Amino acid sequence: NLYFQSNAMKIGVFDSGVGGLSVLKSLYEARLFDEIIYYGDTARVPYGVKDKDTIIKFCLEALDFFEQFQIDMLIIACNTASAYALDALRAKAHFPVYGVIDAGVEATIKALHDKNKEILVIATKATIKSEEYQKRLLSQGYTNINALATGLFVPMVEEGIFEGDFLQSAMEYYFKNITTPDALILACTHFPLLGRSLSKYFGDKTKLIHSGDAIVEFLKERENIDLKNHKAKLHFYASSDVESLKNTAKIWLNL
Ligand SMILES: N[C@H](CCC(=O)O)C(=O)O
Ligand SMILES: [Cl-]
Ligand SMILES: [Cl-]
Repeated sequence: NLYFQSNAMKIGVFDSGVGGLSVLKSLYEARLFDEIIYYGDTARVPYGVKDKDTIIKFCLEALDFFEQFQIDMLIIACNTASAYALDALRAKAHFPVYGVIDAGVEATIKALHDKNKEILVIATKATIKSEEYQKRLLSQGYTNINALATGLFVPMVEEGIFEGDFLQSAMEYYFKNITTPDALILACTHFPLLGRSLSKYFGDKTKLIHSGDAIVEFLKERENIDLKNHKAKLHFYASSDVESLKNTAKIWLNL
């Protein structure tokens, strides 16, 4: 006879490239889903230095890619995509689509629970320029905020630079004459890879807000998700050299 997917929770995760694995890791370890389809646009990455129209266009193409999979919802792991493409994605999609920005703001408010505390948001140029984090935080009365583009962190992470003198110099470059924040929002998929180094740089007064952990808490509240028995079945796709993506995933997720 014939069986089709019954009660199985299958979702898509989209990112501009490999960075989004940091979000995949959180979703995977949280045991929320039975199956996850990851797609990274590695042929065209990065998005963070490009313009709104291009970013939106690329995301809508990604939505097209996913429509062959019958997913229950789509997570936009990419902070840059989350900053620009959500309206357009939702207008087209007939399943829920969630980005990581709202979640990250919510996580920051839970961590600080004091609108007077200092927040530093670090992200790509496009994300900062969107003013999405700034507007959300301001609308909640959190006005003690700095928003800084720390663009070089993206290719440094891709080159495997997670500590050392060169990374210290990049941190000094971006953070010179910056006040030490009470919370640092890692508003870019690549930035958790630098978390240990960022925390050492700023010291123990600074709480790091991880976008992947944030979206996990957000999803548990917004959707009806029972914890699953096993880890999800993972499928990886990429617009270029998918084997490299899988390799990085095996390392980052300890598969
Ligand atoms: N995925 C992007 C970083 C890499 C890129 O610029 O595309 C983000 O989270 O902002
Ligand atoms: Cl969202
Ligand atoms: Cl908000």
